[PDB]
Amino acid sequence: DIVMTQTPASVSEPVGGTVTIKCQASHNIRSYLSWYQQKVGQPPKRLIYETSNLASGVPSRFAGSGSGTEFTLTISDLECADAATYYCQSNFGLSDSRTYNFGGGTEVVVKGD
Amino acid sequence: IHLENVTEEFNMWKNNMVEQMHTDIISLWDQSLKPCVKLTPLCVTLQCTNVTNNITDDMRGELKNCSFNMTTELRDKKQKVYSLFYRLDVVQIKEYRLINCNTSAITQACPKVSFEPIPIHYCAPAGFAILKCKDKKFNGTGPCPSVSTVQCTHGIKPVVSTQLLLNGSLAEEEVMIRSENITNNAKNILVQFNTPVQINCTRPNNNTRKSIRIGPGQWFYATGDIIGDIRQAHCNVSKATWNETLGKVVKQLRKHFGNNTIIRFANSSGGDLEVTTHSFNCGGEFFYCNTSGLFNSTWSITLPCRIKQIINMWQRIGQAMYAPPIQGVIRCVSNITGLILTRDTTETFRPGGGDMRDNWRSELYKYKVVKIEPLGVAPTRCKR
Amino acid sequence: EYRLINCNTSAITQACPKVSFEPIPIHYCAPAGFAILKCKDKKFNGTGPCPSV
Amino acid sequence: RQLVESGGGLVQPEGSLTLTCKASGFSFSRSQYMCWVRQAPGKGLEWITCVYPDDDTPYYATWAKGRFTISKTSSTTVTLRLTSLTEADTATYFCARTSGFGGYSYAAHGVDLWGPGTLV
Ligand SMILES: *[C@@H]1O[C@H](CO)[C@@H](O[C@@H]2O[C@H](CO)[C@@H](O[C@@H]3O[C@H](CO)[C@@H](O)[C@H](O)[C@@H]3O)[C@H](O)[C@H]2NC(C)=O)[C@H](O)[C@H]1NC(C)=O
Ligand SMILES: *[C@@H]1O[C@H](CO)[C@@H](O[C@@H]2O[C@H](CO)[C@@H](O)[C@H](O)[C@H]2NC(C)=O)[C@H](O)[C@H]1NC(C)=O
Ligand SMILES: *[C@@H]1O[C@H](CO)[C@@H](O[C@@H]2O[C@H](CO)[C@@H](O)[C@H](O)[C@H]2NC(C)=O)[C@H](O)[C@H]1NC(C)=O
Ligand SMILES: *[C@@H]1O[C@H](CO)[C@@H](O[C@@H]2O[C@H](CO)[C@@H](O)[C@H](O)[C@H]2NC(C)=O)[C@H](O)[C@H]1NC(C)=O
Ligand SMILES: *[C@@H]1O[C@H](CO)[C@@H](O[C@@H]2O[C@H](CO)[C@@H](O)[C@H](O)[C@H]2NC(C)=O)[C@H](O)[C@H]1NC(C)=O
Ligand SMILES: *[C@@H]1O[C@H](CO)[C@@H](O[C@@H]2O[C@H](CO)[C@@H](O)[C@H](O)[C@H]2NC(C)=O)[C@H](O)[C@H]1NC(C)=O
Ligand SMILES: *[C@@H]1O[C@H](CO)[C@@H](O[C@@H]2O[C@H](CO)[C@@H](O)[C@H](O)[C@H]2NC(C)=O)[C@H](O)[C@H]1NC(C)=O
Ligand SMILES: *[C@@H]1O[C@H](CO)[C@@H](O)[C@H](O)[C@H]1NC(C)=O
Ligand SMILES: *[C@@H]1O[C@H](CO)[C@@H](O)[C@H](O)[C@H]1NC(C)=O
Ligand SMILES: *[C@@H]1O[C@H](CO)[C@@H](O)[C@H](O)[C@H]1NC(C)=O
Ligand SMILES: *[C@@H]1O[C@H](CO)[C@@H](O)[C@H](O)[C@H]1NC(C)=O
Ligand SMILES: *[C@@H]1O[C@H](CO)[C@@H](O)[C@H](O)[C@H]1NC(C)=O
Ligand SMILES: *[C@@H]1O[C@H](CO)[C@@H](O)[C@H](O)[C@H]1NC(C)=O
Ligand SMILES: *[C@@H]1O[C@H](CO)[C@@H](O)[C@H](O)[C@H]1NC(C)=O
Ligand SMILES: *[C@@H]1O[C@H](CO)[C@@H](O)[C@H](O)[C@H]1NC(C)=O
Ligand SMILES: *[C@@H]1O[C@H](CO)[C@@H](O)[C@H](O)[C@H]1NC(C)=O
Ligand SMILES: *[C@@H]1O[C@H](CO)[C@@H](O)[C@H](O)[C@H]1NC(C)=O
Repeated sequence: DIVMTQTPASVSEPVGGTVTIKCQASHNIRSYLSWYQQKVGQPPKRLIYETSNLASGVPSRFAGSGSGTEFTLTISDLECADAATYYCQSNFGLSDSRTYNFGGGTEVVVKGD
Repeated sequence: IHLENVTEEFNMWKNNMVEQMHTDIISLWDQSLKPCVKLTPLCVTLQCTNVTNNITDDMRGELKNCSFNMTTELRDKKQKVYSLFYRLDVVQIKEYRLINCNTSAITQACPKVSFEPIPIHYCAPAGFAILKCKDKKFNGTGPCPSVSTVQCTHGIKPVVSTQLLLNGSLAEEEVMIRSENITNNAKNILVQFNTPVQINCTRPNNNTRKSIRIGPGQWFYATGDIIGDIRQAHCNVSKATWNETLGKVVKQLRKHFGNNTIIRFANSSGGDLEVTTHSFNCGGEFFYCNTSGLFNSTWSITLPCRIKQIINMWQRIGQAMYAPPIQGVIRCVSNITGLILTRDTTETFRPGGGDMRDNWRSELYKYKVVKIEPLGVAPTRCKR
Repeated sequence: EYRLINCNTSAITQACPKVSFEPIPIHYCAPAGFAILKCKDKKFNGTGPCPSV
Repeated sequence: RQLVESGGGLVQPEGSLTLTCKASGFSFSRSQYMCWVRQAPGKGLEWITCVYPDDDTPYYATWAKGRFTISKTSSTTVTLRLTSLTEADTATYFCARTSGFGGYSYAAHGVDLWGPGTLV
């Protein structure tokens, strides 16, 4: 029942730049949101497990923040290696309705020469 | 009335004032249960489910839904009633029964009656007097100078607990270690702190009291429909204070057991919850807490807790008390003022106790009762 | 369908048929160390002072 | 410790299939929560369903409730039964494990382990 909207659907920025990725929830989710990075042909990798707390092995360039219903990533020093689809996942829990809606994602293109 | 040259002999381990307090508490308790509702009709088959629509996972196995048939008239017209119950109160025969319907009568605590401890002073009857030691660093046994008289003792709150001694009073200068037989591992060691350890406990669940008609002027208090997330009850214990407090205890234990040895604290032992966990009832509900998080060392701390509604008061069997649910949430703050320890080169100590009298004996180690016999003779110059 | 009026709120006890409550005048008597005083005045308020005690 | 999916292959409209996923290297326990997510080849990811292994309570997305069934089959395996298949359900299906806190959902951290996806 809790649905999340992403924006911009896609971006493009030259190498070394910074991308802001935004996710807007329909309900307050008490900062339990996680974020994933998906490479083509691979399952998504977890970057953030709890709003701002980064997953082990993930560089600080992928830090983010938010509260309430509004969350963002600010991924710095973008490399062509970082081009990926990024996704927002709700993780609200508790109820028996659950529904861990995986929100939509955004495409980040990192441009070289 | 300070007695300037009186050196009286005390023995706290033989203090009958403790025995009286024990007996009086039980009697008051029992008479308070004569009125109000008896719950025999709840000894019925229950149909239970696991209550999972708003929980954290650590609480996943703690509640049962339990639907059952009970009536209000002798009309052979039963109605469905449901109540949540804590797992510890319900035993499987999908079909379940209350844990005590196999061995005892169940009496509902009367909801309008409070047992909140109020300090009680004991006073001597005419012809008697109470004497007390004022000495610091007193064993609780043997002679002491600076004996004074008492009409009424200081007030003592009749707090009942296991493992940790709560509220009551503090030692004058340093933690005191007292025992009946210190080299005998069969005895409890009563440790009285010279400073409190603050403990914060709670039941962070907004509950609802459901009134069920059970008979002609009789009500049963059911519980259910908890509002919001269901969470585990717990105590926080300040961590630094606890560690410092043990350091003081260890130093004093070494004075008794050798300053060249090493001792450790273990997570008590096996047995029933009434023995193995910390027990108190603030707010009107009975808490059983895991002290394994405290007694874990060699020389905030969250302690998970469980809650029961059907209580077999320690003092006897054949009867059980049902504690009605408390509306809203429970929070309380108390002072840990001491420990009840046993001991198993190096040595190991464990939380013990469970005997209600230890909680009063630890306060009544200063007072003694004597009888006045104001008649006697002596040789002198006095001729009819 | 009917019910007795009090089965909704209270226990019902049968008066025991062999027991009578017929009023018999009762005198109250003082315990040792005490005495009862009374006014003999006519037209007495039931309050205030009275002579002829 | 790697989840491995099987039971792939596309099935014609109005058919059915069952997907299988194994916990190679581990067993299910109270801190683990198992779920399935799918991704159509031209889409993002859509959550379908989860099961909690200590009591096997299933949870379903509304859109999936009448077509998808999740069930534990062993201490190491789970399956997902799919019925009333349409061509619109062609997707890569993933088996995944989440983690969390005892004080709040052992899923509230999201997926730590994903299997390779399998397409049907
Ligand atoms: C050790 O002493 C403390 C302090 O006396 C005891 O805690 C106190 O318990 C009373 C009774 O539950 C609390 O007051 C209550 O507040 C509620 C609020 O609505 C009210 O409805 C009740 O009628 C009553 O007033 C009191 O606040 C509480 N003190 C603190 C600081 O929370 C404590 O329980 C004692 N230890 C043991 C084991 O009893
Ligand atoms: C305990 O079980 C009862 C019985 O299923 C649950 O109460 C039902 O909740 C549904 C939700 O709309 C109502 O439609 C039913 O009428 C309720 N039953 C009754 C008898 O009122 C109850 O919520 C469960 N309690 C939990 C899980 O906390
Ligand atoms: C309530 O939850 C408990 C676990 O929290 C369930 O216990 C399971 O019972 C089955 C019976 O065969 C066992 O195989 C499982 O291993 C048990 N789980 C655990 C963790 O031990 C219990 O069945 C649940 N009750 C209901 C009514 O669903
Ligand atoms: C309350 O009483 C009713 C009536 O006897 C119970 O329902 C019966 O349960 C038995 C069990 O197999 C069934 O065979 C009957 O057909 C049921 N009767 C009806 C009218 O449904 C009911 O289960 C009792 N409640 C509980 C919690 O046991
Ligand atoms: C479980 O707890 C949650 C959180 O309080 C309840 O969800 C809220 O219910 C109210 C009821 O109108 C809604 O307005 C809120 O939007 C709900 N919160 C969210 C995030 O959707 C939930 O209803 C509770 N479940 C039960 C069975 O009582
Ligand atoms: C128990 O709760 C009380 C508050 O209800 C805590 O008191 C606070 O302690 C901090 C410690 O620095 C103080 O700064 C606050 O001012 C205190 N609050 C008040 C209202 O005075 C207390 O510490 C808690 N105890 C434990 C063990 O957590
Ligand atoms: C826990 O111990 C503290 C002291 O460490 C107690 O504080 C007393 O609070 C009363 C309230 O008016 C004061 O009059 C006393 O002077 C305080 N004592 C000291 C030494 O300052 C506190 O009340 C204790 N809590 C319990 C439940 O006994
Ligand atoms: C029923 O009461 C007896 C009394 O000795 C006890 O031993 C038994 O364990 C009780 N039943 C259950 C299931 O505990
Ligand atoms: C105090 O306790 C110790 C424990 O060994 C004992 O030996 C000593 O005699 C006691 N003192 C008095 C005055 O009883
Ligand atoms: C403890 O009890 C034993 C029992 O014989 C006794 O010998 C011993 O001396 C006691 N310890 C003390 C300190 O009195
Ligand atoms: C224990 O400390 C945690 C720290 O956040 C706090 O949230 C919790 O409410 C505390 N519990 C009690 C009983 O104070
Ligand atoms: C003490 O901790 C150990 C750790 O495995 C546990 O097995 C034991 O039961 C604990 N003791 C008590 C009394 O809980
Ligand atoms: C106390 O905590 C220890 C920690 O492992 C746990 O094993 C034990 O079962 C707990 N005991 C109780 C009574 O909760
Ligand atoms: C005792 O302390 C050790 C130190 O790490 C810890 O691992 C262990 O779990 C502790 N025991 C309890 C019951 O917390
Ligand atoms: C419990 O929920 C009710 C719902 O309105 C609220 O009014 C009440 O204050 C809550 N109690 C607590 C202790 O939060
Ligand atoms: C049943 O008892 C309640 C007690 O308050 C009373 O109000 C009610 O009127 C009684 N029922 C009838 C029909 O009088
Ligand atoms: C008698 O009752 C009247 C009523 O007004 C009162 O004023 C008067 O003082 C009473 N007399 C005495 C002796 O109390």
